[PDB]
Amino acid sequence: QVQLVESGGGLVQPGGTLRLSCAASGFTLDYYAIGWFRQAPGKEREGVSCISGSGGITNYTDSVKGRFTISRDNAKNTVYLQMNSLKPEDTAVYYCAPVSHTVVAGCAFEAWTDFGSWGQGTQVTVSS
Amino acid sequence: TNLCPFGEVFNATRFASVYAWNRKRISNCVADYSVLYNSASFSTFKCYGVSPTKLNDLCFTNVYADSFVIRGDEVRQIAPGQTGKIADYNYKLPDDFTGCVIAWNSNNLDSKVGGNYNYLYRLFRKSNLKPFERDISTEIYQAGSTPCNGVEGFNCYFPLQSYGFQPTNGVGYQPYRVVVLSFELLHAPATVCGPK
Ligand SMILES: *[C@@H]1O[C@H](CO)[C@@H](O)[C@H](O)[C@H]1NC(C)=O
Repeated sequence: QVQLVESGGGLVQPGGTLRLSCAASGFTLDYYAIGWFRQAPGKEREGVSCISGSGGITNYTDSVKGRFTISRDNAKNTVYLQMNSLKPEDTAVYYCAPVSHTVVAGCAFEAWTDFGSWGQGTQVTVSS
Repeated sequence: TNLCPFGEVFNATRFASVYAWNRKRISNCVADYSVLYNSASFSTFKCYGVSPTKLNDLCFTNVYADSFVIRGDEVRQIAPGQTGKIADYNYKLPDDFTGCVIAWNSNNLDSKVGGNYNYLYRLFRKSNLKPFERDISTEIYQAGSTPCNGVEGFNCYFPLQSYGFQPTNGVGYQPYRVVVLSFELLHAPATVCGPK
């Protein structure tokens, strides 16, 4: 069952830091662009950050630019999301999924239309 | 007569990606190769079919100057007969190549702290390129027996990737600028001579 098992996460105060990671299960990562998504309470899953297959191009949504850094280690089949300066609004369940490359080998935020294999995701809570 | 515009090739502010490599024709001019060796920032300066130290004696019908950026450890693929994703899917020389390959480390220009985004290479193709063929397509590549129907997904790959050069890469991963000079000899008068 093709899947990207999320790890890391937990509870922090505002201004805190987390590093999420997600490891491919049932496939190997190298040629695939991967996105991180988050589902805040009662909301849709939204793309937050994506990285192309080579790691050479990254993209971030407005609300997390400058605070989050996505990266990958293809040899370990893992993608990472470093999260700094965390805010209450970052509270959500976070998931990885494959996204499409752009035609200049960058990455877009939408998961493959096909893709139904969201994981358990991992919980992030930012609170006082 | 007048002097070949090697400066425009070698000192261009921006270089092409290897999959979309640039070609400039050089003709009707004097090619003094002292310029090139004298500017000793070159870490590769090698020729095929001619001796490198004797370029200034030679005449050709036309010279072509192809140029692009690759990784330092891929410069070895820029040669007749070599294999690998650069020689096979991006830029291929003919087995009987006559010309020179020149390369120099461009970390100070082509790497970026955020990761250079524009330098790409092709990493999948249904067949090898022919010599001096150029493929700029971006079709989804069918790696399996399931047809892709133009959609990226499992075993249905995007065919280019970015190098993502960053200043801190180790030297084999740093960007190198490469100029390939082809020395063409047709049954015709010769328009590119050195100071014989
Ligand atoms: C490139 O620029 C330098 C500095 O202006 C110059 O000395 C050199 O000759 C130029 N290279 C060529 C091939 O003209």
